[PDB]
Amino acid sequence: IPRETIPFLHLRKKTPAGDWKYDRQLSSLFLDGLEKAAFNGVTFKDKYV
Amino acid sequence: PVMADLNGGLQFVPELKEFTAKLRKELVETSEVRKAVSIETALEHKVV
Amino acid sequence: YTDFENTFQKTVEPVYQMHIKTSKDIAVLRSKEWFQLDDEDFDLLNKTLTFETETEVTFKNANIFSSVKCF
Repeated sequence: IPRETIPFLHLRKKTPAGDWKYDRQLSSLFLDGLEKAAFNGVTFKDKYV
Repeated sequence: PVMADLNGGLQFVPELKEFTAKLRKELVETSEVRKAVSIETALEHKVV
Repeated sequence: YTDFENTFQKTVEPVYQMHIKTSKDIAVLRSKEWFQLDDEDFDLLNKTLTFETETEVTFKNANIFSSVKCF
C-alpha cells in the first residue's frame, strides 16, 4: 500500500472527536485477510448465520 | 443550508456519558452518606 | 435499697453480625468513635463483621448510669 494513499477497501477508526477516519493498521488487517482468502480460501464451519 | 452549532463547547468533553455519570454518582453518594450519618448521630444522642 | 454508689453491673452481650454491602455502611461505621480498626485502611466492603462485646455500667440512680463502658 503506497503511503499517503487510501485503499479502495479500508477500515476506519473513530477519533476522540467522534469522526471516523481511515486507519492504516486496521485496513492492513482487513486486506491481509482478503489476500489469505483469495489464496487459501476461508472456512465458516461452526458459524450460525 | 445552514448548520448552527449551539452546543456551548460540550462536544470537546471526552466520554461525556461516563463524566456525567461520575458527577451524578458523586453527588448522590455525598447526599446519602451525609443523611445516614446525621440520622445515626441523632439516634445516638437521643439514646445517650 | 438506694445506695447506688455501691452498685455495678457486667453483662456479656449477644454476638452481633453485620454484613457490609455499600460504602454508605462503611461511612456510618467510620463515623463512630468507638469503631476502631487495627488497620485503618482495611477494606470492609463485602465483608461480614461480628462484634463480641461486654458492657460494664455503674449506677447514679435507678434509671441513669453514672458510667457506661462497652468493649
